[PDB]
Amino acid sequence: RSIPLGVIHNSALQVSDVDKLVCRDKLSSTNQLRSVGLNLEGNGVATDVPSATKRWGFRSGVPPKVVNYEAGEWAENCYNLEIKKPDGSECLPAAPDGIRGFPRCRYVHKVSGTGPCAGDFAFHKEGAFFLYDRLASTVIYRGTTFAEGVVAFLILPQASGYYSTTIRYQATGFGTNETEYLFEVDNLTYVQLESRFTPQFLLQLNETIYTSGKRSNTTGKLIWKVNPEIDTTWAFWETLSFTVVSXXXXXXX
Amino acid sequence: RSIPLGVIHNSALQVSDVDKLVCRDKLSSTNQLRSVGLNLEGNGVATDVPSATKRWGFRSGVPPKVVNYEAGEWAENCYNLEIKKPDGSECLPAAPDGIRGFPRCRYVHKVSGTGPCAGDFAFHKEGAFFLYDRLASTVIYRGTTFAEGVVAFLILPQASGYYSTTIRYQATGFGTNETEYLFEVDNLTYVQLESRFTPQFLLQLNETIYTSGKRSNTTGKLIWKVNPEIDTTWAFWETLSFTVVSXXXXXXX
Amino acid sequence: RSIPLGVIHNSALQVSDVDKLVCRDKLSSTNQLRSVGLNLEGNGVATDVPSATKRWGFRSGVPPKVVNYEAGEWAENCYNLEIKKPDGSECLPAAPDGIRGFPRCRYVHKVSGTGPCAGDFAFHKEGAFFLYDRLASTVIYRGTTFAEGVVAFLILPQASGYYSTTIRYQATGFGTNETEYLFEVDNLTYVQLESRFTPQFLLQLNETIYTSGKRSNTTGKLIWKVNPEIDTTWAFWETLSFTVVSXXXXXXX
Amino acid sequence: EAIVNAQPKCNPNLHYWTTQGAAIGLAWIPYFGPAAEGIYIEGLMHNQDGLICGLRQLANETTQALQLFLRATTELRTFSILNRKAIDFLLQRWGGTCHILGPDCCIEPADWTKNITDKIDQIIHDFV
Amino acid sequence: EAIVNAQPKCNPNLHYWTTQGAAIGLAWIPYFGPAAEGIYIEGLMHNQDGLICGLRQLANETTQALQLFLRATTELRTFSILNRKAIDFLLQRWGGTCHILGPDCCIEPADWTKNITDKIDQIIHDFV
Amino acid sequence: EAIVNAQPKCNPNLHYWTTQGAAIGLAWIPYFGPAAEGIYIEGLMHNQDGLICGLRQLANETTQALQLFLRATTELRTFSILNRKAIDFLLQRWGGTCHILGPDCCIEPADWTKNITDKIDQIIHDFV
Ligand SMILES: *[C@@H]1O[C@H](CO)[C@@H](O[C@@H]2O[C@H](CO)[C@@H](O)[C@H](O)[C@H]2NC(C)=O)[C@H](O)[C@H]1NC(C)=O
Ligand SMILES: *[C@@H]1O[C@H](CO)[C@@H](O[C@@H]2O[C@H](CO)[C@@H](O)[C@H](O)[C@H]2NC(C)=O)[C@H](O)[C@H]1NC(C)=O
Ligand SMILES: *[C@@H]1O[C@H](CO)[C@@H](O[C@@H]2O[C@H](CO)[C@@H](O)[C@H](O)[C@H]2NC(C)=O)[C@H](O)[C@H]1NC(C)=O
Ligand SMILES: CN(C)CCCN1c2ccccc2CCc2ccccc21
Ligand SMILES: CN(C)CCCN1c2ccccc2CCc2ccccc21
Ligand SMILES: CN(C)CCCN1c2ccccc2CCc2ccccc21
Ligand SMILES: CN(C)CCCN1c2ccccc2CCc2ccccc21
Ligand SMILES: CN(C)CCCN1c2ccccc2CCc2ccccc21
Ligand SMILES: CN(C)CCCN1c2ccccc2CCc2ccccc21
Ligand SMILES: *[C@@H]1O[C@H](CO)[C@@H](O)[C@H](O)[C@H]1NC(C)=O
Ligand SMILES: *[C@@H]1O[C@H](CO)[C@@H](O)[C@H](O)[C@H]1NC(C)=O
Ligand SMILES: *[C@@H]1O[C@H](CO)[C@@H](O)[C@H](O)[C@H]1NC(C)=O
Ligand SMILES: *[C@@H]1O[C@H](CO)[C@@H](O)[C@H](O)[C@H]1NC(C)=O
Ligand SMILES: *[C@@H]1O[C@H](CO)[C@@H](O)[C@H](O)[C@H]1NC(C)=O
Ligand SMILES: *[C@@H]1O[C@H](CO)[C@@H](O)[C@H](O)[C@H]1NC(C)=O
Ligand SMILES: *[C@@H]1O[C@H](CO)[C@@H](O)[C@H](O)[C@H]1NC(C)=O
Ligand SMILES: *[C@@H]1O[C@H](CO)[C@@H](O)[C@H](O)[C@H]1NC(C)=O
Ligand SMILES: *[C@@H]1O[C@H](CO)[C@@H](O)[C@H](O)[C@H]1NC(C)=O
Ligand SMILES: *[C@@H]1O[C@H](CO)[C@@H](O)[C@H](O)[C@H]1NC(C)=O
Ligand SMILES: *[C@@H]1O[C@H](CO)[C@@H](O)[C@H](O)[C@H]1NC(C)=O
Ligand SMILES: *[C@@H]1O[C@H](CO)[C@@H](O)[C@H](O)[C@H]1NC(C)=O
Repeated sequence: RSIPLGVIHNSALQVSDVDKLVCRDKLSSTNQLRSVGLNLEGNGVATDVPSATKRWGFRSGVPPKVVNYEAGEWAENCYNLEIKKPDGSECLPAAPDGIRGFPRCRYVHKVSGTGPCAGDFAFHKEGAFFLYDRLASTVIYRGTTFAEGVVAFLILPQASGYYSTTIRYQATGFGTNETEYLFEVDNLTYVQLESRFTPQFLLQLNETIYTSGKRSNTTGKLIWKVNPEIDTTWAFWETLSFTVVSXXXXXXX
Repeated sequence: RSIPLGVIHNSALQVSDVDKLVCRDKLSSTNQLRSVGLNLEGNGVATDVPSATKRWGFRSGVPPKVVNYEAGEWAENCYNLEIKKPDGSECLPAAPDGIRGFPRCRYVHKVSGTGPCAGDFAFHKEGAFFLYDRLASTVIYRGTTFAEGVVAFLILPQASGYYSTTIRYQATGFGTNETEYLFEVDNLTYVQLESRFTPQFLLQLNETIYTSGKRSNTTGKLIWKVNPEIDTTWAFWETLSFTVVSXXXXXXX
Repeated sequence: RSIPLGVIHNSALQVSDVDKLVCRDKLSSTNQLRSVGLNLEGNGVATDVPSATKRWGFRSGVPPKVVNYEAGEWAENCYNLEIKKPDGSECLPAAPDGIRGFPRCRYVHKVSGTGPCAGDFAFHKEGAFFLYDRLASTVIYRGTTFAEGVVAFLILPQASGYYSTTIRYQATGFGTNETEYLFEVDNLTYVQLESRFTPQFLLQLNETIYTSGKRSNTTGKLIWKVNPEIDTTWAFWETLSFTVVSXXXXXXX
Repeated sequence: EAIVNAQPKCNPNLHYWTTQGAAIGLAWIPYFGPAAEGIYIEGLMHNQDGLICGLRQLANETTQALQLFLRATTELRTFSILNRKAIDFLLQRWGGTCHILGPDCCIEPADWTKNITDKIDQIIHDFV
Repeated sequence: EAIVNAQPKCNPNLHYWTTQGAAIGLAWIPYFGPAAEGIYIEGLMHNQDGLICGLRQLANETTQALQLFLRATTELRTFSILNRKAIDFLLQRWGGTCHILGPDCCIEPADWTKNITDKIDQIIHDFV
Repeated sequence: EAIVNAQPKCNPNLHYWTTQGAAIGLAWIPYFGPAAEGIYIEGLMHNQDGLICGLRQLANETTQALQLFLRATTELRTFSILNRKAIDFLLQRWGGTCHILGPDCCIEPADWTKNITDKIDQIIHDFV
């Protein structure tokens, strides 16, 4: 298949190619050609860490491929993965030279933990790309922030503030059907994570935990659980008390 | 010298260049341009391991160079080299990232052994290339299957089953005038190798050795020798009893 | 800014671009396009090691970039840096694969020593490039001979002996305001270096030291000093007795 | 073909980032200029002519051909797609003989008909 | 020049492999698709017009110029030879002013002679 | 613009090195040919038409735009600048419809005016 090219005709975006243009179409400079990365976010996909990770999977025998893109979209949700095997060996390769994190992320979901990782590289199960800094890869690199997305190619017609917040999670059984996630409050206080939980709810609950003083006050690990009664939540652009009952389990009602 | 380009004119292949075409010649797409790797095999060169290795030599001071090619020829004979120095250090460099073995080899002649290796890289003494997976290199990489060949560039006019067998050899004095080769039957049974021996003869003799039960049945190394009386053999596309007499020497009459 | 292109018109060199040419301008081959590296030397900059090193500085956060160039100028002065931190760790990265020293250097000023190196890479403070073998880099590589220079791009109109001498120096406080340099005569005899000292004066003084026999004749370090009375010196293309008085200090009057 | 967005949703605004231009003082010198994080400009495009929602669908539909292209190349990192498109554009229009007034031939002799239609009033204008 | 095979032998048939196209289902998704070993298509070409034996000689004779090109470049891996040929093809035909009916100028006004040869029957056709 | 050298000094002679061509015997075979140090040819150009001093100023003035280009690309090593210039040259002249006798259109019908100015002596030459 020939790689499609976007062209504006009759006040609408058309898919075409350079072999299918008419003499009136004018290309006077390579500046008129542009590559754009668009975020899966903008098509309405679930962005919570549980939903997002199930779109990725390990596979051997397929060499990684990288394609550049010149312009991108600000992301609400990005991901940054540090996954090892139970024996402690790395599941993802170090970022190759010159590959940097995606440059505009409102929330960086940083996931550390373990899984079997039954394959040499982690690919997108839907054929999408992992978008880094103006480089789109078929595979995930270790510890390197990315947005899920896809790339478009265009013929142009010739003519505030950046904040970012890292949300940390721990995971077991990563990349399987029995994966479990914990939202990290400090190194000893965690909240059991649900797909329902938005970033701002997580940041809210984190803040209430610190201020109300419900962090672990022990050597041991304190895991909070949020029972279904309370509401947490629509796409991003269009929009209590705690008791211990024991590791140390508890409940936020 | 300008790189020649193949063009069809008057029902014959012509060597030309883009600066030497006439207006009737039409190039309407980069798809009409193609690079092809052709195998030295197809020009009639001896392909036995002794003859083939004497076409390669070590040299320092010349940086390796790689050129891609898009299409190739199925090979009868490929080679895969694991050569070290007597002190055990590697003679050939590891395959760079993204360089894989030649994809279509009826016979992979896998040679392990030692030589002096008096140079940083192994080059083709006749100026040919080592063909890998759609990449042609001036030098040999360690443990990476290749075919010897050359590359052509063409302007096109605009319009079964794969089996592979690994034959293993051991070598001493590799890359010199006093190189000696052994065909490997198992890790303790070897046949002294002659240039006369075709792949199918080697596979035949191997099979007869197993079935007749003339493998080494000891801790020690059994080397069989084939005296000149018997016939073994023309290019590939147009076409007993054993006694010990001793390491342990013997003879296949 | 668009990258300027040099074009000959009216018997003079003009700066233009492909978007600003007239139909009479003819480009019939990519051979007519050429990149040239020109040496800062040729604009009259001081080339002595003290003056040259103060044009370079360490900086973090800026990825290195490399651009090729096809043709270069013979240099009188090149530099080759082996700088470590006081704790012995390397300040400069190893030369990437395929990056070799500048190919034509009358004098290679080889500097070894220490500095704080407060940044990941050493850049040119004036925005110039470090010219290597047909590759121009924004940063300095360890132990790799370079000339300082800049690159030009040209549309052409369609139509002895090489000697090199290594001068070795040692440095402390490299890359600061309190840097000190020593010219190396042997591993135990050094001359305190001034910006005034030309290469040929250094080679002359070295020769006189050997012949007069004023090298260190001890286990210890002998440092000679040259008081201002004597003359040493204009650009390169247009043109005694010693007494000890002590490490071991001395004076060349 | 015209592009039909068939996604579950569409964010109709494109808050984009890209790289730039006319520098200020010494800011073009790598030693003095921005770090990797600070080379980006930002802008906002709204969905006039449905171009943003169309663009999202276009990127989505491009993926198959792009991935098949990446599968078949041996370059580890591909930077040449747009340059090759530019070459193929030129080869389409100028890769063969351009037959004037043919449909695949982009030369207009409109004025140069007029320049010789004015030259019908040349000789048998003044045919005294 | 025409190409003269001067090899000891020639295999007149080209059993070739290359990469491909219209995928089946999810096979274009790298996660689900073939491994490196399974991306190849095969074909067989016979020696019609002597093209196979000529091709072998052509590849052989290309080697000197190719090697000299590789010696002089500093790219570790060269992918741009064919793209540069395409550019040089265009520069040869269109790099300067195209003088119509000149030998180095690929514009045919054959029909556009006819369109104004029909226009000789315009005014002194009907010169009443 | 014309180029004004504004450097402290100018070396008016360019003692240059570059890579080459017609080889001697086996010297094109990498195994037998020169080492990295021995692939260079040399020449000497003097300052006729002030081209050398102009070239030094040109390289100097190119640096800002070049550095800004390098800042914005993600290629570690850039080899494509001249090839892209060649493409942009072609797109400037041939990227749209070429209106004959327009100022941005490089086709000369000088002879092809003569070929039909000779053809005014075709029919009412011999209008017997
Ligand atoms: C392009 O858009 C379509 C439609 O949104 C995506 O189709 C999805 O495909 C995956 C499998 O790849 C399914 O699990 C989803 O259920 C599909 N969604 C719908 C609404 O049909 C497709 O994945 C997108 N392509 C890429 C590369 O992102
Ligand atoms: C191209 O073909 C010729 C002819 O077959 C090859 O010539 C051989 O060259 C080597 C030395 O390079 C000699 O040892 C052989 O004796 C030559 N053979 C003949 C028949 O003359 C040449 O090597 C080929 N070139 C490449 C690059 O493979
Ligand atoms: C181009 O040439 C000018 C003029 O020689 C250089 O200007 C110098 O700039 C540095 C700072 O970058 C100052 O320290 C010098 O004093 C300037 N010299 C003069 C005479 O003004 C400029 O550096 C050159 N550009 C490059 C990239 O080398
Ligand atoms: C030039 N700086 C300041 C603005 C860039 C905005 N610009 C953008 C924005 C994103 C990607 C490419 C481009 C190219 C220029 C173009 C043309 C028409 C409308 C928008 C855009
Ligand atoms: C506002 N008008 C005039 C410019 C539209 C430019 N625009 C274009 C241009 C052509 C095809 C699609 C698109 C989508 C929007 C997009 C995103 C990034 C860079 C350029 C573009
Ligand atoms: C397209 N799949 C299915 C067949 C490819 C065969 N094909 C081949 C075969 C080898 C290399 C290139 C090419 C290009 C296409 C071309 C044109 C004319 C005759 C043969 C060939
Ligand atoms: C059969 N006819 C019509 C197609 C020939 C295409 N063929 C061509 C085309 C031009 C020049 C030489 C050659 C040799 C054969 C070869 C090998 C690989 C891909 C294409 C080609
Ligand atoms: C071809 N060998 C032998 C000489 C090269 C000299 N040559 C040079 C010299 C340096 C860089 C490029 C070029 C291209 C060829 C050109 C054109 C006009 C005048 C000088 C030069
Ligand atoms: C002597 N005449 C006719 C050739 C000038 C070629 N010359 C040119 C050609 C165009 C613009 C500037 C320059 C400067 C000198 C330079 C340096 C390296 C390679 C080519 C060139
Ligand atoms: C959680 O709240 C604490 C308390 O202020 C804050 O310091 C920390 O940065 C927050 N973590 C996240 C991920 O926002
Ligand atoms: C879901 O998890 C179970 C384990 O409880 C596993 O056996 C099953 O294969 C998983 N389903 C899928 C579709 O992977
Ligand atoms: C939390 O743990 C990580 C690694 O286990 C460590 O790097 C970090 O410093 C710890 N934070 C605190 C506050 O102890
Ligand atoms: C906090 O600490 C007190 C004693 O230090 C302990 O009894 C209590 O259960 C802890 N509460 C929480 C919410 O951690
Ligand atoms: C040699 O014969 C044995 C006996 O069947 C077989 O297992 C082995 O794979 C053969 N080796 C080769 C290189 O064909
Ligand atoms: C052949 O081998 C001998 C050793 O017996 C060696 O001295 C000679 O140099 C070799 N010949 C060639 C041409 O290398
Ligand atoms: C033969 O030896 C090789 C290496 O010496 C080893 O990897 C292989 O397992 C051995 N095979 C058997 C059957 O022992
Ligand atoms: C096989 O083994 C027997 C005893 O185990 C030994 O005597 C004989 O020589 C061996 N023969 C071969 C062909 O290995
Ligand atoms: C200094 O002089 C000695 C004496 O001949 C010589 O051997 C040495 O190479 C010279 N060093 C330099 C850097 O020229
Ligand atoms: C010069 O050196 C002094 C130390 O004596 C230092 O404090 C000062 O910052 C230096 N000047 C500059 C401009 O770096
Ligand atoms: C001088 O020292 C260097 C490193 O300290 C060493 O490599 C070199 O051999 C020494 N030279 C002599 C003559 O000892
Ligand atoms: C040389 O050596 C002698 C004794 O070995 C010593 O007294 C003298 O000071 C030395 N002179 C120089 C110039 O090194």
